[PDB]
Amino acid sequence: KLIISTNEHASTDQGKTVSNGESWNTGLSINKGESAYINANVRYYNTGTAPMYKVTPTTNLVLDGDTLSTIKAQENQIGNNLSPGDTYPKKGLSPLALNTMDQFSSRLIPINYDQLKKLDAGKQIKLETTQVSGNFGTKNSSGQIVTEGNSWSDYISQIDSISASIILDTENESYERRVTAKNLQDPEDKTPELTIGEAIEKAFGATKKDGLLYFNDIPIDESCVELIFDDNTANKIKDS
Amino acid sequence: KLIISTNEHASTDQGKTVSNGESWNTGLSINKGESAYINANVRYYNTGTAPMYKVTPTTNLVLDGDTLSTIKAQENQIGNNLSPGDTYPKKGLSPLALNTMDQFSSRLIPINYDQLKKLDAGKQIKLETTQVSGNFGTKNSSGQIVTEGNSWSDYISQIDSISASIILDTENESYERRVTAKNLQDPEDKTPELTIGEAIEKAFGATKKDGLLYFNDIPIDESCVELIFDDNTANKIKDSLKTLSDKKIYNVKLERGMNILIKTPT
Repeated sequence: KLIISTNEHASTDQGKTVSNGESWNTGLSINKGESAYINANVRYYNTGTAPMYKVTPTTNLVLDGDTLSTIKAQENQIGNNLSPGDTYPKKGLSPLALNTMDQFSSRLIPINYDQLKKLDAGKQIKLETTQVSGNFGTKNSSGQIVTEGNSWSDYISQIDSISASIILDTENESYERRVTAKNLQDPEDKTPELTIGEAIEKAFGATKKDGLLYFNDIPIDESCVELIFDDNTANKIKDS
Repeated sequence: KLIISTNEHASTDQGKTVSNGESWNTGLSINKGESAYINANVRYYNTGTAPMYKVTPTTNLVLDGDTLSTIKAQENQIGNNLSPGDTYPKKGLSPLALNTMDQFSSRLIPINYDQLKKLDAGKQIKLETTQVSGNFGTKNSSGQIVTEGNSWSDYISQIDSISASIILDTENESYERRVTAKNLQDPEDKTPELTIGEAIEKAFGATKKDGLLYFNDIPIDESCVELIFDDNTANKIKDSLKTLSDKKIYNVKLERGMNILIKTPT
């Protein structure tokens, strides 16, 4: 959801002069620069295989074709824990409000008069996430778990460059996985070779019944599901 | 309770002209972007088995279906100590006031004019907590207690994923516990097996009298209390009952993800 708070001053003054005399006056002052404020109710989710600690996403706000602002999550909108398949705030709670713009959460998000006019004319606003930063837990010299100073951004680029992405889209749920591939040009890349069937079996933990993979009870065999590729994957599959 | 501070100006002017006359005036201007400020009186509580140091909860404020704001606890609203069964502020004191939004507690919580005009029309605001941050105490190389840099958030997810939840809800008091379960798929999971009866005995420290568990004096046996499960636990427990000799709920093997809730009779 999105909430608009129109920023104008409204004054009503009345007098009584004494012959005789009375008066009434009204006013309406509006600032053309910062004419309204926007509050967005958001909600995070995880579809991977590992949790993310200290979730600090970055989002965009697009009215028509214009990015109104990009805001990184402050201390008020940081998710301490996010397990796979979970959601912050957890199911049954209410979405969190992203309504501050500066680093210390002491400044609201303004919009223009020509933007507020479109917003109240029957036009919607859109949200998209550019990036998300978090942490991961490891063990220090003792038996404790330390999750400070362990950024996922150090491994995102290194993982996306040597892996293929597979997204199983069941109903009311979604899964996304990365499976390590092998380079044939490099003779010193000793990564084990896999086919698409073995990749699907390993990524989602499917078990063969009669040689056909089943996820839990539904079938995911290539003749029982709809596969969607992009142009590059389709070209690399047709020739093979 | 919640407190509203309506934000408008109010000017009264009068003159005396000399021909002879007088004058009067009275005005009131309000801002329709930040028309009021809200103040919330909160009070923490603990129902676990371990204390939390430097309690820094995060709360939500919803008016009708709209989350007004989410505020993390500042230095003014941090509780240094919270033992199990206690509150902050302790019993006999007054609730603490949460009335600042920014990080340094120098900016109040505003609401809209369309939100104030609805609040004063006979509508209430609701508060729900989304997360809590705290610390735990360990011993360093000398023999002192260090509670800085020891976050519970590192163990919340690792504990919730291998445990079942048991909530004993007696009168004027509530308890919540986590008991470690066992995965039968993994052959290298050497966690001891447990039934629901043993889990209830261990979690709440109940002692058997004649084979029936008693908490302190009130019975907590499966026939003397009301058990409430969710759909998943109910389905997972209705199929293991048939393949049993005693057909007792307390004799079912404990598994990860259960949500057993125990309620004692009035």
